[PDB]
Amino acid sequence: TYHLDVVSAEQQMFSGLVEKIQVTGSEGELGIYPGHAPLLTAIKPGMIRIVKQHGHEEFIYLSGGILEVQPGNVTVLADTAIRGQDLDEARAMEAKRKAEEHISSSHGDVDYAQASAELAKAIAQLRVIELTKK
Amino acid sequence: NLNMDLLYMAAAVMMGLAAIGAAIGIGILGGKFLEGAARQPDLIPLLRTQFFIVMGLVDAIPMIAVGLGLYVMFAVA
Amino acid sequence: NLNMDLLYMAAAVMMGLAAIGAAIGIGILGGKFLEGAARQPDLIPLLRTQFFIVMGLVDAIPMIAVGLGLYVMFAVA
Amino acid sequence: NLNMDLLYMAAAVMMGLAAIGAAIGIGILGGKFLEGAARQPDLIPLLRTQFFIVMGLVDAIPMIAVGLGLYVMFAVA
Amino acid sequence: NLNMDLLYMAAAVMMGLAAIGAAIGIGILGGKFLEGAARQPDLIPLLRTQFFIVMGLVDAIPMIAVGLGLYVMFAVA
Amino acid sequence: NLNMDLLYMAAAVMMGLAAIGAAIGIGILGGKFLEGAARQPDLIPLLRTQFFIVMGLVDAIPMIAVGLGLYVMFAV
Amino acid sequence: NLNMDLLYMAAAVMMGLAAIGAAIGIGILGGKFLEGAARQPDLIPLLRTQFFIVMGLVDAIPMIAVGLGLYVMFAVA
Amino acid sequence: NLNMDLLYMAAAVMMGLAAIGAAIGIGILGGKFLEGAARQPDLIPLLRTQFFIVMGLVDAIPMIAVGLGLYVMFAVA
Amino acid sequence: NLNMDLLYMAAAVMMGLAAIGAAIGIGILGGKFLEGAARQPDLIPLLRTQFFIVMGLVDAIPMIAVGLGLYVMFAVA
Amino acid sequence: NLNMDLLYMAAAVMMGLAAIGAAIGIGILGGKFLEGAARQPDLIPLLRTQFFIVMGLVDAIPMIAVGLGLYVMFAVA
Amino acid sequence: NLNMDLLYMAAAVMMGLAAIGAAIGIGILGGKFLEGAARQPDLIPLLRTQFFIVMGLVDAIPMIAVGLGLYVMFAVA
Amino acid sequence: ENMTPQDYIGHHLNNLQLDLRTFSLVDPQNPPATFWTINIDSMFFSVVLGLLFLVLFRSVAKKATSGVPGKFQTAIELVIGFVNGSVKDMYHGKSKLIAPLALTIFVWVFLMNLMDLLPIDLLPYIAEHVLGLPALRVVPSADVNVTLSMALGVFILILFYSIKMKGIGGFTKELTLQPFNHWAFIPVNLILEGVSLLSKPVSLGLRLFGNMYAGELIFILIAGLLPWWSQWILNVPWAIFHILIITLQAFIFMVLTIVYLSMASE
Amino acid sequence: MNLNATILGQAIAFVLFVLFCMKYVWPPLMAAIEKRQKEIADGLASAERAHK
Amino acid sequence: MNLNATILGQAIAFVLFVLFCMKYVWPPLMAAIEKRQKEIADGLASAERAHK
Repeated sequence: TYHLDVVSAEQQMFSGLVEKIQVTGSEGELGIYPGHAPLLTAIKPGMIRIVKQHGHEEFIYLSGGILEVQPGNVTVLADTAIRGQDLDEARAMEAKRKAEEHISSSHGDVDYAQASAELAKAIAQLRVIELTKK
Repeated sequence: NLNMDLLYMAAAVMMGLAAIGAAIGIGILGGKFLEGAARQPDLIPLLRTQFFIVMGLVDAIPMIAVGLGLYVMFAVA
Repeated sequence: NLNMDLLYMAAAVMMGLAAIGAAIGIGILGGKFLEGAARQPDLIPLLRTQFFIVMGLVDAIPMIAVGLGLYVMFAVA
Repeated sequence: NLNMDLLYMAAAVMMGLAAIGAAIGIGILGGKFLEGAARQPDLIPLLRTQFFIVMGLVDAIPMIAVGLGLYVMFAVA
Repeated sequence: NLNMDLLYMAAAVMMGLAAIGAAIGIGILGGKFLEGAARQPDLIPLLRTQFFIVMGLVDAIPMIAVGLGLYVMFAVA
Repeated sequence: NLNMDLLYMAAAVMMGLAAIGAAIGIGILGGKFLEGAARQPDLIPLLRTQFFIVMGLVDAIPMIAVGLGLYVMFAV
Repeated sequence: NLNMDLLYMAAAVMMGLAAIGAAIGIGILGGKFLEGAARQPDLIPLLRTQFFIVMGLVDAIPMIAVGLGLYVMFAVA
Repeated sequence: NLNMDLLYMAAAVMMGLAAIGAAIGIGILGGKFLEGAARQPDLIPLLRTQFFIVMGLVDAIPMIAVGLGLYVMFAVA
Repeated sequence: NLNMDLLYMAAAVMMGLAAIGAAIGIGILGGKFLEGAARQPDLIPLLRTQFFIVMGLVDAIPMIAVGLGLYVMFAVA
Repeated sequence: NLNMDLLYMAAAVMMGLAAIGAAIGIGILGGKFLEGAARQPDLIPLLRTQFFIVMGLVDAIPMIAVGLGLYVMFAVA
Repeated sequence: NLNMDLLYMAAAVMMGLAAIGAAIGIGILGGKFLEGAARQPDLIPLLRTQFFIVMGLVDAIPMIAVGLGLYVMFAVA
Repeated sequence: ENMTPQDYIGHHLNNLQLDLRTFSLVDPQNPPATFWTINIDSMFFSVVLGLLFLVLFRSVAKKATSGVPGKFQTAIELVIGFVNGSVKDMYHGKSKLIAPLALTIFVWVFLMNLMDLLPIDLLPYIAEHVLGLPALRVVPSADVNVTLSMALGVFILILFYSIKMKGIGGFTKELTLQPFNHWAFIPVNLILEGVSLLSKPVSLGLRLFGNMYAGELIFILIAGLLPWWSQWILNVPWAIFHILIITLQAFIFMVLTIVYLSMASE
Repeated sequence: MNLNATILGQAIAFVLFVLFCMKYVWPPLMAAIEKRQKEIADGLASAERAHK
Repeated sequence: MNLNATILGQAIAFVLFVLFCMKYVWPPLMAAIEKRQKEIADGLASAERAHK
């Protein structure tokens, strides 16, 4: 198959062989596969799904990152990553609770955009625990 | 004789151009509708709303042409 | 007399073509309007305003052609 | 005789223009469907539902001409 | 016959082609307007002023045909 | 007489515009298929399936026009 | 009488065709101008210069056809 | 006699439209092929096969039109 | 009567199509010039030197068609 | 006699439309080739191979229209 | 001998469609050339070579249509 | 009955009218020219469908409860929420008229279109053989006069709101100075904005009509031309297709009426 | 088609159905809906104040 | 032509149209009917829990 690496400055999040993956992006997520074109790619808040050889899956939430794809060995240089069992649905509710606080907190438009991104992050965490149940 | 015969051709041209105009027109918006939905699936019911708004605007003149086509063909003949 | 047949044809041509031009022109402009929403969700009240301003320009000449076609068919013919 | 040899042309104009319009309009919409279905395959059933819905919108207007075109050709002769 | 009816047909060709040209040219230009306004939502007043500059040129040549068409219908015929 | 050659001309108008519509709508559709294929060689059969689905919709009106073109031409 | 009366139709064809050609060619060119303007908005007077450069070349043939059409109407017919 | 003249005109318009439709349809499909090959030339044998698979459907109708155009000119005469 | 009449009709169709050809072809070429100017404005004097070369080829055939149009009106009469 | 009048016009419509289909089809396919050549020079001969493969298929129906217009002109009339 | 007037009409339709096909064909090919030069200006003399090689194919059919239409207009008429 | 295909299609586009100057019913072929000649059947079904609408809605509205609603009460509160949502998204003024206007347009146009799905001869057959009326055809929106009557209604509302909310000074400004700004262009600007303003509602009415007239005509064609053993297979797809048309045309007439009054006033 | 007194007669029915819908149909229905939404609103309120 | 046969063909066409509507247009309605209430159904209960 092909191998994917996933890291952040705080930690290596995943690395290994993958039959396939699905990954967040800018204009939404994309599927990625061995045969996919070598698309260097920006990332907005969301998840990646890690389906390893013989079809076994992991489900990672990402704050953000960049998905370089020159090779078949691809990498996500994530800004911050937590897995769907390293977080839990209560921790995703705490992320949502922080987002609800941030929505309340200030009037400034870039602050409001940060709060909106924190909401998108929190819902992406909830969605990754749903993917983890799936 | 031509007063009978030509009216059918005039209606034919009216409903032919109406069919090309209406069919070609919304296809681009329908395209941005499906690609945009594929890109931002969260926004689908919203974009769908906006889609309806621009689609009801694309229909005015071709419906003028086709309604008068049926007038020419059946009322005056 | 035969002359009346040509007047319906003349209105047929002018109104059919105006349906072509207004349908495709609104299709293109309204697809760019829909497409504009992909990147951000803070523009539908603004863009919908601009859209109606420029769309008002798109169908005006088609509507003139149709108005004269209507005069020719009902009043003149 | 001289009368009927032109009604097959009124039919030909209606069904030619409606075939061009319906085919290219559906071509525009369907390519956007295959593109978005290439980006996120999980959506393919969802997009397929949106695809047939908007295709129902596009094809509705050009089809009329084919209906009357069958009237003209087999009933008016 | 040949004097009045052909003048209405000439008018029909002049203002039907002017409807095609004035409607499609602004549909295309205004879509690029709405694309820029989506990339740079701070620029819309500037871009709309530029759009009015370009749109004047787009409409000027069809307006010759529309005014002369009205001349042919009212003054000549 | 004058009647028959005008019938051949009407059939030529129907089957010619049908040629334009069926050719261009599949050129536009197949280009998107080929770019998706060049992007997803992994899903060529899947995309090709979808391609036949829509292809059946594109061809629907042009084949009516072709069937009538043959009628006008040879059966009347 | 038909000899001069159809020259109004000849001028109608000439300048209506010129109107569609010019209006659409200017629509495409100005669209690329407005997108260039949105990408670098400090740059507008330079690109607008290059627009006024090439637009002159777009309108030359349409403008001579409009002039000859008006001549065929007011001088010959 | 005149019957030949009209049959040659019918075969000529049928083959002429077939030539436009088939050549522009393959020019679009092929532009997509050449770009997909330029992006990664390892798939040239694969894409060039999908190319013929789609181009087969592009040429289905235009060769019916050509086959009957030839029939009209050489056997209807 | 209709011999001299039709000569004017043939000149009207010849110059009309040449005006569409030259206007659209320069619209497309100048739009790509403007977009290269917007991406790399300090490179404009070189691209302008390439535009003047390609534009001459675009206009060369549309200007022999106009020359024969004037020949048909003035010399053949 | 009346035969040459209509037979030249049939040949003229035949090779005129063939000139449209062949020039637009090679314009689109060639522009994709030249962009591919700018994008990845030193692959020019490979891309050129692919370009000749597709070009042979684009020119198929237009060359039949040319060959038969030559036949009608220098054989039938 | 009325025959002369139709030959000028048939040459007019050949050279009019040839001026449209060869002007929009070279307009699309050259716009892709200019985007290539704006990206890779050190490659311009290489792209000019490929552009003249493809342009020689774009003008193959149109220079036949102009060749025979100019023949019809002088030698046959 | 001895009606040819074309003849029966004829009698299916033939209309019955009542002459207000003589109170005579109108013959299958001899109309009075005087415009005072009401198209009674379409009026009868139009007003009776509007009466049914108002009876059905009042019977809930006089009793509706804010607990969990009953099955029927839910189907009315749904369309109320659907209409309110569409208005609120497009109109931001204070006027109490616009939301019920949207509602009455939606439900009445919907019920009028719904007549098109029935078997095309059922009511005309009964109206000739049981009642003996000299004609009937039942789809109200399939006649111009009702759709233009509704459009002229909306045009009078458009005028009222453009006069009320911004006065004659503002309306005259917008109608004269736009689009070319300079006072030099006022005579031309009057043409460009005037034909647009007057065509918008007239287009809305005929926009619905250009669908329901062809709709009924298509059913008439399929019932007239084809033999019974092949009528069904081509009729059924059109009926299924026309369901989406009736629903969209109702939605469109509502939405566009809100769009017009919003764009006019604010 | 043919202009007729139906163009006038239908305008009365439309105006009158809008007036009655404005008075009788719309206010009681929207009243019942908003009374429900409001009441689902007020419960969510009590939680914040009580917990503080 | 037999007009009674046209009425026969129209009868069969109506029957088959009803059969499509029943299986593909009505259930989305009874779905939405139940859904309307269901979407905010638990909202009323959620208000009393805060008082608890």
